[PDB]
Amino acid sequence: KKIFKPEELRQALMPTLEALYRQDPESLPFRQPVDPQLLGIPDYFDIVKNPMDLSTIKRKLDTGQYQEPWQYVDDVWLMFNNAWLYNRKTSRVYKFCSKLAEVFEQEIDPVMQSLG
Ligand SMILES: C[C@H]1Nc2c(cccc2C(=O)NCCCN2CCCc3ccccc32)NC1=O
Repeated sequence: KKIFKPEELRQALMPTLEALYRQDPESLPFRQPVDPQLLGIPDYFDIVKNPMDLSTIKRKLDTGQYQEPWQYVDDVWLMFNNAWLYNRKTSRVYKFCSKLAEVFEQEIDPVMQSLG
């Protein structure tokens, strides 16, 4: 099995995360962990059992928490699935998530080809 070094993963994958941060306004709800009380959505953790956001993913890349590229992809997709689950289809967060998912799919594919 291929062993991926933490810096190899950071070099390959961090640009794909940056591409999501670069989306404005669409990344704005995703740049920090959800704070349900501050945001006035106290039911959030009743619906979303495994929160995830861009800042948490960035920290995981920085601190070598991913052994394999697919673990990174899984966390980005967790973030998207949380948003599509929690938010109504008409909402900004839902539509913004849909755009980030388009951007991410485009960015991640050539990078995954390069890592194999
Ligand atoms: C990921 C999580 N985000 C929110 C949600 C609902 C309300 C506010 C937020 C939220 O992130 N608020 C902080 C950003 C404030 N703000 C910044 C400008 C764009 C924008 C768009 C939609 C909702 C909020 C918003 N739903 C969620 O699933």
